[PDB]
Amino acid sequence: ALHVPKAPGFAQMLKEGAKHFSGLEEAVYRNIQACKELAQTTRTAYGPNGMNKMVINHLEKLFVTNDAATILRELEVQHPAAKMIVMASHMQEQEVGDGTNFVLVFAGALLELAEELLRIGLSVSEVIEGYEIACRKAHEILPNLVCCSAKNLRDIDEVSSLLRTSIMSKQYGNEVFLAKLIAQACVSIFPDSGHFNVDNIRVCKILGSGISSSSVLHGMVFKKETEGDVTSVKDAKIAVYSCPFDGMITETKGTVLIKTAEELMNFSKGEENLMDAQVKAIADTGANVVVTGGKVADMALHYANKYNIMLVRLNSKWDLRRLCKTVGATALPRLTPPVLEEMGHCDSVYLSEVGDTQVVVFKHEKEDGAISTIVLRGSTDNLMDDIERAVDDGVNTFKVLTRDKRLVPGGGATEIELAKQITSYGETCPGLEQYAIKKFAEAFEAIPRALAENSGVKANEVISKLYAVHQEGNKNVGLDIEAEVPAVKDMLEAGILDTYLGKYWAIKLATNAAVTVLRVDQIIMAKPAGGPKPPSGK
Amino acid sequence: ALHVPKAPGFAQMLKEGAKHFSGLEEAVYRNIQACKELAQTTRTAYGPN
Amino acid sequence: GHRPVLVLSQNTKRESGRKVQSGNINAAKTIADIIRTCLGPKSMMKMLLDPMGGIVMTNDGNAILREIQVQHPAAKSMIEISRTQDEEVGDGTTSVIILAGEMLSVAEHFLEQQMHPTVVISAYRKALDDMISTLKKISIPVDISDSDMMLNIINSSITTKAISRWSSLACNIALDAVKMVQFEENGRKEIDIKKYARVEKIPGGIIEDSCVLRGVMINKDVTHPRMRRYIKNPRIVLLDSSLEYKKGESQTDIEITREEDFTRILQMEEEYIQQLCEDIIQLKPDVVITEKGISDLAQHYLMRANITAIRRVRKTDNNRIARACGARIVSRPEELREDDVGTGAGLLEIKKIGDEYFTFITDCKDPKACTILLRGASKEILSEVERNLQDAMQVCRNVLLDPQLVPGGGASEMAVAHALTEKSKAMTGVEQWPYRAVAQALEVIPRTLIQNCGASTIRLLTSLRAKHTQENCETWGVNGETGTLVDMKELGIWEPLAVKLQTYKTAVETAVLLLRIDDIVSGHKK
Amino acid sequence: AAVKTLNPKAEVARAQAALAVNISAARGLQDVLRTNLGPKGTMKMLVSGAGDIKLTKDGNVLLHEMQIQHPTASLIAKVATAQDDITGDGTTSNVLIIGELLKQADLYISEGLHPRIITEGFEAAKEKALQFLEEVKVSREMDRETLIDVARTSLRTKVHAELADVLTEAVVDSILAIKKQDEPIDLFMIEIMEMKHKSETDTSLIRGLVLDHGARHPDMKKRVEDAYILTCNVSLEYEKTEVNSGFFYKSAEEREKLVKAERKFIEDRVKKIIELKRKVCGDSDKGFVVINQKGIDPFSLDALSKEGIVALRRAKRRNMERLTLACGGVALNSFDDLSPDCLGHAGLVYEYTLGEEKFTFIEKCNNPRSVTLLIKGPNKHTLTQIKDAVRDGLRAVKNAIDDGCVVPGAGAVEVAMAEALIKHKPSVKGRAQLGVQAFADALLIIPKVLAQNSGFDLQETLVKIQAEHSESGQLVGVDLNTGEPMVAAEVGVWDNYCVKKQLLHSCTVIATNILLVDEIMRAGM
Amino acid sequence: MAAVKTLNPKAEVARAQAALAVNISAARGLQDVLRTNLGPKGTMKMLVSGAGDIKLTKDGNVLLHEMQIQHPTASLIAKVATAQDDITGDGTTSNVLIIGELLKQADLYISEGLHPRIITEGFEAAKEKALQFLEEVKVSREMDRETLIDVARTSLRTKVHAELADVLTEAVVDSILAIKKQDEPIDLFMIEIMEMKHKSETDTSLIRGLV
Amino acid sequence: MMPTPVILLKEGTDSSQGIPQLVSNISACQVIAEAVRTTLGPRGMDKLIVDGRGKATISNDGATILKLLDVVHPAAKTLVDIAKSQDAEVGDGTTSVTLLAAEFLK
Ligand SMILES: Nc1ncnc2c1ncn2[C@@H]1O[C@H](COP(=O)(O)OP(=O)(O)O)[C@@H](O)[C@H]1O
Ligand SMILES: Nc1ncnc2c1ncn2[C@@H]1O[C@H](COP(=O)(O)OP(=O)(O)O)[C@@H](O)[C@H]1O
Ligand SMILES: Nc1ncnc2c1ncn2[C@@H]1O[C@H](COP(=O)(O)OP(=O)(O)O)[C@@H](O)[C@H]1O
Ligand SMILES: [Mg+2]
Ligand SMILES: [Mg+2]
Ligand SMILES: [Mg+2]
Ligand SMILES: [Mg+2]
Ligand SMILES: [Mg+2]
Repeated sequence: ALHVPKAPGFAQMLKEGAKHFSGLEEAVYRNIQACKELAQTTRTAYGPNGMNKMVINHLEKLFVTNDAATILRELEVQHPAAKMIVMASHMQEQEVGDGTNFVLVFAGALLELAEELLRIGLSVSEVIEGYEIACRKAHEILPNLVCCSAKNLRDIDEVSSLLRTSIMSKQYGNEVFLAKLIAQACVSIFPDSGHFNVDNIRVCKILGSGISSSSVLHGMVFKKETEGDVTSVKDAKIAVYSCPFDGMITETKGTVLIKTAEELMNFSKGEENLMDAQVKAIADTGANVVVTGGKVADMALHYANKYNIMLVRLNSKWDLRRLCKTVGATALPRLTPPVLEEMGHCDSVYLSEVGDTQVVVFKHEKEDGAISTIVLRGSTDNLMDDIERAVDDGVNTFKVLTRDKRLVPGGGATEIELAKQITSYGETCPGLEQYAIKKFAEAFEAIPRALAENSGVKANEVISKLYAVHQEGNKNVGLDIEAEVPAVKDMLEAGILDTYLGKYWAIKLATNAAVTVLRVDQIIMAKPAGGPKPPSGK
Repeated sequence: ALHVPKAPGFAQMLKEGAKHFSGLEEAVYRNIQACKELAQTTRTAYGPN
Repeated sequence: GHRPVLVLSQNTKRESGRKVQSGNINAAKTIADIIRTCLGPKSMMKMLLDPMGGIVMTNDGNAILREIQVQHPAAKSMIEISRTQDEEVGDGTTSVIILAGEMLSVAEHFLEQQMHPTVVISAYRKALDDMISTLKKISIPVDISDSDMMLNIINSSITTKAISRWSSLACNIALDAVKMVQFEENGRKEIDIKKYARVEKIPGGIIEDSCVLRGVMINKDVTHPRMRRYIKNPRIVLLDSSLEYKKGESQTDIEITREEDFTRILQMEEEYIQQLCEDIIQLKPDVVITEKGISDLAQHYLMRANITAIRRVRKTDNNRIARACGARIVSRPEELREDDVGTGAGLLEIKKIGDEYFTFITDCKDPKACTILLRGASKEILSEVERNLQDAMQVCRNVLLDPQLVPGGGASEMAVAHALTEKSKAMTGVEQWPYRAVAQALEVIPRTLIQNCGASTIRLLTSLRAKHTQENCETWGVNGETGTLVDMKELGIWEPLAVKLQTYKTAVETAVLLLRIDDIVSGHKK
Repeated sequence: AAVKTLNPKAEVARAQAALAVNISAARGLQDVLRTNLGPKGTMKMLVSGAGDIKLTKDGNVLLHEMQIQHPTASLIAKVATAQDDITGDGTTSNVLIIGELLKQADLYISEGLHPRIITEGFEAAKEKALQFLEEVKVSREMDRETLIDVARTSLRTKVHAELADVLTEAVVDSILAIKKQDEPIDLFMIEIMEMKHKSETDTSLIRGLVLDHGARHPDMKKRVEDAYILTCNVSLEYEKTEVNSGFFYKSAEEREKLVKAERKFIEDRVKKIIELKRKVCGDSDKGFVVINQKGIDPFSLDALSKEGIVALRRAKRRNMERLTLACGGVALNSFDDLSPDCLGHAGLVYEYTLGEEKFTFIEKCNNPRSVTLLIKGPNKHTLTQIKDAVRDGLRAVKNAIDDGCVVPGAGAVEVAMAEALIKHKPSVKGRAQLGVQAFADALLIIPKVLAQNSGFDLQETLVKIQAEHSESGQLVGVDLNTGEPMVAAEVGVWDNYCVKKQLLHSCTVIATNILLVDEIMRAGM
Repeated sequence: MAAVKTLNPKAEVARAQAALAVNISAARGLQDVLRTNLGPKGTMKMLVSGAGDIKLTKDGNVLLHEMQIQHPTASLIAKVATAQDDITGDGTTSNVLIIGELLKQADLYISEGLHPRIITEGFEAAKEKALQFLEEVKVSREMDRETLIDVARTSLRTKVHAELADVLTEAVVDSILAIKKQDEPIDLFMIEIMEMKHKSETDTSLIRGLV
Repeated sequence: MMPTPVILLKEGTDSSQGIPQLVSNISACQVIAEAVRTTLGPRGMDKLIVDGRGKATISNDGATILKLLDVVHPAAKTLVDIAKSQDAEVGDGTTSVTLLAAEFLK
């Protein structure tokens, strides 16, 4: 008469800290609520007017940004449904490069509308089927909304114009400058072969001079200094070694066995003579810059200084491989002199100081080479990291454009057109799936609504105007953020364009995430463990 | 697989300090043993000796 | 300060007198009551919870008793006698415990009635001698060549287990395994089933598919996929030494001052391996089985000669294979004689069961070791099946060594009790009362059978006792199913004389041991 | 109790308490696992202590990841594990039938009936049920269509309909590719690889191998058209002697000589490989690929790549056999004497780089007897679910091939077996007729739960199906879309004969053994 | 999980099939304890209070009151039995048994997905028909001394053993006949029950007067 | 707020959003500027910062003072970062930058 005992059966065999949720109210609605919370959390950082967020991770590292994927990564998300939506956003980032916030917002809107549909009486299976039909319809419609194609990627001006929209969502104030920088960096790369490698664009962060002082260098910059007297070469003939710049020793075990006085006297002299001979053999080939991947001996450094050889030491094997790619050399595994077909050439190598950091610059002069570097300047490390993220988004946009050259209007025009067409299609579809199709179409309004909310105008008037103009027949008209009142303008003339693959993959992933979250009916959570982290994640 | 749960029904509804002895061996034989122990306790004080 | 002064150490409790004897007898009685309900052909199983997390769902008395832990030392003595009975004869474990409990129960009466325990013990020893004589008197001989009779004996042995549903298959398996393990060398009869009759349990399948193999099956696979997994008439070579290059015992160092000595040393390693494999090949074998590693180069040199190799085989598995295929384990292949090559195996097939590879050396002719392949519902069911098969094999071995049989189903108990009572009728001393008391205490077995069947104990036992007062009625017992009196000559339930003899001896000696005891002292360290 | 008298810290349940505890645990397991049965089941979220998310529908997986500490649950879990390991399907039906058998038996035991009679009835009913199952099986030639139907019947229950439609073709094609005539099928010769970069419906079958590693030398070719495959298990890196030697010199020149000399052993084997490559293909048109189970040191990598040879190191142990069967070479443990006849052939070798990790494809083989399944998806949990689904599908197809027969699904066989048992009930003598009735009612759980999950009502749907079966005699199951009885054979819904047989055997044995238990003790402390 | 636990975190809620499972388990437990009470051949129970007071009983209501139980459903059943005992004075064990068996039988069909409301409608129709039948089957008869003796035997034999019941039958029947006035309601307050603790249990009797 | 049986973020997470957050950021920047306010000009004074080990650091340099202050306010750290940046690129004016930034915000 005083307590309610646990029900016989499963409710009594459950473990101590385990949790079990089942049915609509306990599981599906809670999942939808968690996903809605996450979407609302990241919503405010959407579009050009998105506001940056300061995030402190568990390691007290400070992140300031408005990239949705970064924010979700640095957030300690614990809800499994929100975790799945985060996985969808990360997959979008990995596959394409931009559109993570679109994935988050669309999935959240889809799940909220699914909750509404379930509440009015629809079943989960019907909602899922309707969403799948609508997603297929949207994927069919999307190619017809393409407004223009890239049509050229070796032209600096057009590439910068294409990348401006991508890197104007981030760093709204100064996007023309960053567009020009990234366009130069990408056009230097991307040779006659159609393959473009994102990893071939390097970013060096040097603090001090404000981001307007950033520049692109056709080469590589290393934040270190030389090791010998020589600090500058004008006609570099770099020879690259992966072995330490020292006399190679036996791998088994080395023991100098001395049995007479003469061997003891002559050992060091012979070692020094051999080292001098090796260095002289290297220098006689014409090489004047030697780059090694390991320790540098003192006698070897002495003889390198004697023959006027610039010594640079690179710890990272990744940096060694990148330098080999840039210059055009092959990493020799032994201290043998290089033959003329594997001695890299660079038009200028010198030691310079930028800000207060010593840097070794492998500088070309031709508008070519395998690797280009963008040296960022600024006043804060966090700000420079943000600029680096923007550069990453721009380079990913260029890579996507190389993969597919089609573009769709931005600023919410594409979303409104997709919503209108899907609603028109759903009006013709009988059966219970028409409600789900209409809700899927309506979920697309979450993009222009978020844009208008961030820009500070009334979202409802903007969406009404967008429907009015699109019904008039203008399919390229989106939200005008350069106004204090709700207004619209044509994106094609303005130049706000979004990549076709970006929208395609974003829609696909958001729909898949929403459907997968809906499909869950029961949840069995084990008791959380406070161990020293899973060994798989190190 | 390391604990025997209380059987559903009366076994669970019993209060914390209560004890329920049922059946022949668990009740009758225990009662008989207790009575035999009491008789053995008082046996030695029987008779003139 | 002035810490207390005392003779014995602290935490040294000592108790003595009548209450010690009562406590011992109650401990034995409680141990008996634990498994009283697990005796007979209608016994109910128990689900023991292993301390490590396992589950032992069993019916055998020794398993239940050994899975529990007690603090009273008399209970420890009873557990020990259960283990002794299990090891010595194989079964009868739950009967000896019940008998010991009943004997101590009837001794407690005399202990409370001013009888010195030495008198009770003398009476118990006389009674035990007379029981042994009577059992030897009423037994009947058996010819081990009669396969049907042996199968019937095994059936009566395992009819009280969980395998009674497949009794026919189980009896055939146990009899065949014991017969083919039976070995004799240098005039020494030997039936060693604990080493050379292995039981392997692989879950899944159906228990109707379990069978005894004319060979050995091990959970191994070929070292290299190019080797044959199917050889018709293999010649087997067994080794217990590595086919690699290992360090010597002495501390050896090499001092390389020349250019070619390093490569020469590596080439000598390779040459030594090649010479070893050549010595193996000289006997022209088909499969090579080793308890230690086989190097990759050794695998290559063996496969060049079309030889299958199994890498690491446990010692006991190797002994079983040697017995089965007539091989002889050798260490140095340079001394590999022809007689060491195992010919006699008729097939070596390496098939897949579930998601694992199993090696079969079945189809041997005249094998002296075998593996019993048990396939069933799960691990616990198969463990119980293995226990029942062990019981059956032990009974078969006991019958083969001692061909005497005595009636079961309580007939032996009633016959011995009646004979003991008749002999005591002539006794005139004071020892006759405990003599009788233990004689009729032997009657607990038919009473327990009747109670477990669910019939009426008192009238059935009285009628059985009256029946045994006649002349030719030594073979009258109860049905564990119908709960009626029946002649064991027509029921067919018989059990080995050795099992009953060991049961009675162990019970009486346990009673003797616990009756002698007084003044329990505890708490002291080593 | 006696045990508590001996061991004070002992947990014991006796007599009817034992049956109550066991049946309650079985009923709880059945209640949880009801919703898994059938294609219309509900997916479950499983979150581990570390937070790993695993969407699933499999009975065995769910049983493993339920947070349960019950003895009867442990026994049922072991039974399900054995069922899954041998046959590969039917664990959910296993748990359901065990629980319903226990419930039906308790329905009579509560009326004062001893469990032994019920178990005798169970045994007689199981014998009759096995006879009927032998009677009803459909011995059909296992052409492609029948295997596709079996694969559908499994995968549709495991995953989404469209993903199941893809997986059916993938699984059936793979099994047919690796299967030799009148020979047991080795499932180890099908490789299941994970790629996490595309949609789930992009899972396909590669008629070759996919390796989770690529060439470690940057200068190696990234795509070889006509390749000679060399599958080797020889170490191509410096290895110290086994006798603890060390070196001894007296000058720098001697040190250099000893440095150059100590590499000659591996250099000879690399030279053998290079000589073979030059011999087999004197032109640059063909290609040479070396796959090694042992490591390759950078010097050997450079020496090989300078000859245009692709080398992969530390391949999987089973990959040796897989490459031998697919490409068609010989796996060498030494280069003592190698000939062109020991070289496998592949019509295309190319490398796919996804994120940080690297993949190598070996396709366009002549007639690969070992193929690979490439699981693709956007999430880790999706990949795990697809892996479990394809495991179930491969087991189903393998069982269908191994048995010459196949059993109608949709619970039709359950209804027919129940009616046959009811008809056979008068033949059983004694009170075991009650056990026979309990067994038949327990068998009837599958159509009941199928109709329940599909949304219909158990009683009306079941009586409709039973009346239809009695009237016509055909094997009529449950139509999960309309609820009407349907001929399972006509619509191509097939079960596995071996799965049903193992179901009957295991369920009956475990129920019989559990019913006879009358005490649970925990006294090992 | 539940809405209540969202509003009140330390709240115990059992919803949907959990409520039925809890209630039916409690009813079956009470039924299992009280099965052995029914009939003259039932077994006796010795109830020991916290203070150590020994009470031997076979009455259903007394046993319900002195079982150490803390269950809500058991409390409802106990209240029903208390009302039954207060008004009629006999039939408490049958009350508990019938409630438990009704719930068990209803669950037998509810576990097959049947809604409880249909079961309740069937219960009401069956109760109406059963009441009609009971009206049909009752034996109207002027009750002289022997019929009353039979009724008193039927009760007291279930409560105590044979000879004690035989004494108590004559005692109670004669007392009722003494205090009863023709065509007037019976005031049971006029039969004083006094306790003495000196003779055997078979010495209890009736005093045509007062003590 | 509601208990939300399973919470979204990790338990104990702190979030501040809206105009109050920005105002607090401005105030924190003011506080950081005040700590180096009096060290500007020919009449500027010195500061003495004692670390946990007992060592004293007497300096007029703005960058040095800001570094020796173990600031942990995320918005206030930006002023220390720009002081370090000005020290690195120019070498002087480390006090002027913080005052100017705080005055813009104010
Ligand atoms: N000048 C602009 N006017 C209106 N909308 C814009 C403008 N620039 C960008 N957008 C819109 O902002 C969106 C980009 O938001 P963003 O923060 O980049 O999200 P994500 O990083 O997930 O792509 C694009 O859909 C684009 O249409
Ligand atoms: N069909 C039967 N009817 C009656 N008693 C039987 C029957 N079969 C065996 N027994 C008796 O049951 C006893 C065996 O029970 P069991 O559980 O094997 O005890 P133990 O474990 O001590 O061997 C034997 O003493 C035998 O006489
Ligand atoms: N399309 C269908 N229509 C009707 N019945 C089906 C269909 N697909 C499967 N079934 C039946 O439903 C059951 C599915 O069980 P399943 O979920 O596979 O459990 P398990 O995986 O443990 O075997 C099978 O017995 C099968 O006969
Ligand atoms: Mg973006
Ligand atoms: Mg036995
Ligand atoms: Mg299945
Ligand atoms: Mg009454
Ligand atoms: Mg100044």
